[PDB]
Amino acid sequence: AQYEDGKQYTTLEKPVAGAPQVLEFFSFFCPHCYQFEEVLHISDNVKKKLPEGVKMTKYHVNFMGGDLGKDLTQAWAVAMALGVEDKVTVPLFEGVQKTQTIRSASDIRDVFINAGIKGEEYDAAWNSFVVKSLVAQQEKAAADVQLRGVPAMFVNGKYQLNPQGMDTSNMDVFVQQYADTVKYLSEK
Repeated sequence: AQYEDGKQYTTLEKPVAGAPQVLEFFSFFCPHCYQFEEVLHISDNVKKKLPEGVKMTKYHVNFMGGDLGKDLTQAWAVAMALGVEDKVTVPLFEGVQKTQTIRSASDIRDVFINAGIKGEEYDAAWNSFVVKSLVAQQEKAAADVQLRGVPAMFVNGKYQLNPQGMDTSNMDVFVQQYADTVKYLSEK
């Protein structure tokens, strides 16, 4: 066929019930994730090819960058609670990988302050039980698929995108292939 298991995607041995429709995992320490966000705009090109009624979920993971990796997963929970993902994603990526000015929880916090989120508002979110459960959800979703690498995308709890098996001569072509694959899995 044109789309085949083990080619553009793989199938989970252990499917996950009740999972978000489109589930994306990343790390601010993850170099292809940086590309995925800054250069390829994957999430966004996928989103536009998704139909009506499809929600898109993105989660951070702990297994990169040790102690700071976990701080980053909590900070992403803050970003999700306050609805400011689109204001911190880029400075967080560049702070970790480009300028390397993010070295502590305080530095993460600085990124949010510079983006216009208020100190009081950030620290209250940071310490809130709503953020604790949001951290819990991020870990639970990754655990459910026994996640070992990022970037990773899963569709309806049962398919996992396999970008290795797509052409990378052309960056634009890679992205369309990726999003068209998400759409195909979507309709399955």
